[PDB]
Amino acid sequence: QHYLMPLRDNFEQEGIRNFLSPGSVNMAYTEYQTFILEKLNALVVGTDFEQKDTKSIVLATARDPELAHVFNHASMAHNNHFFFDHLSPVPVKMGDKLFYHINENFGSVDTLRDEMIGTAVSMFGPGFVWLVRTQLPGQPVALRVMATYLAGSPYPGAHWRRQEMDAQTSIGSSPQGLSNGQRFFERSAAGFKGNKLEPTAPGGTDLIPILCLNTWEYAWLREYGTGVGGMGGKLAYAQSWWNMIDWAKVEEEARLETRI
RNA sequence: CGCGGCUCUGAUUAGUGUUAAGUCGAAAUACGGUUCGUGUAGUGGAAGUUGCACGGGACUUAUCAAUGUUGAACAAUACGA
Ligand SMILES: [Mg+2]
Ligand SMILES: [Mg+2]
Ligand SMILES: [Mg+2]
Ligand SMILES: [Mg+2]
Ligand SMILES: [Mg+2]
Ligand SMILES: [Mg+2]
Ligand SMILES: [Mg+2]
Ligand SMILES: [Mg+2]
Repeated sequence: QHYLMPLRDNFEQEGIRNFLSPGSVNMAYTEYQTFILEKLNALVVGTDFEQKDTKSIVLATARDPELAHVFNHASMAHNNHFFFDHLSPVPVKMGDKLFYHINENFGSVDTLRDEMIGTAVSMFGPGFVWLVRTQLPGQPVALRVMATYLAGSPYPGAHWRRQEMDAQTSIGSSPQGLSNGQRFFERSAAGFKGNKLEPTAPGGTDLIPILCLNTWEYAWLREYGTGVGGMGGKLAYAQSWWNMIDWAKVEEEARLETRI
């Protein structure tokens, strides 16, 4: 069965300094990751996914419509742990290599800050904001910001559930609305018939998530309160998060090829 | 003296044993060229042969017109003689 694993630096015991109280991280990871794994176990208790890993269940249950409920619990457990696994007990100084690509791609580290934080609030819904690394066979490494919805995964092997654009406020009769609507059916029709829209490289090496931001309410509603009056809330939660990012590890997983 | 038993003999007559170098057929052993044998009743130079029922110690010697299957798609980081 799938069991809960400890956190990075005993966050469950002490928690982050000025980002999450030990009681909040307890309700956010222990009392929730355990709840998700209990449901995940019941769904794979007697199937081939019984001994498979979370990410393996994600890629294997991405397109199958009869396993969408299994994808949620598997993808949620993977995304949730991916969030806490990149937090540092003490602020870290951004490396030189990473500090270069961020400025070359987004213009400035402060610009990337507002883009991710701005996307978290602009999304108005529980999800995850990713910092993806895209590198086509001919093009160089390029960093962008991808925002997934409730349990969507950023990996290319699970593009079937790359839930990054709501349909209730993005598909309409307006000029931009019709464009989104066309792309909607173009994906559903292409995916259904098996055709691929964007050619990808083998092994899903195109997109490599490096950083994540969990915007679900169970992670900040208790600590930063609702947010009425401009104090705390989902806004301050995203701001304080930006200070505890493990830029040392973020740069590592990025694997920015040295060319300077 | 009679009857019975026993022994020997008897014109004439039957059977069987032995005997490589004769004669006439070819009945059996192979589907032995009419399946062979048992019983019973006939028949023919001889072995044979005929009827009727019976036995296998003769047919288990037996070896597909059911003609033999798209038994749940494809693609993925799954899969890799
Ligand atoms: Mg005499
Ligand atoms: Mg005869
Ligand atoms: Mg004869
Ligand atoms: Mg005969
Ligand atoms: Mg006879
Ligand atoms: Mg006659
Ligand atoms: Mg015979
Ligand atoms: Mg015989």
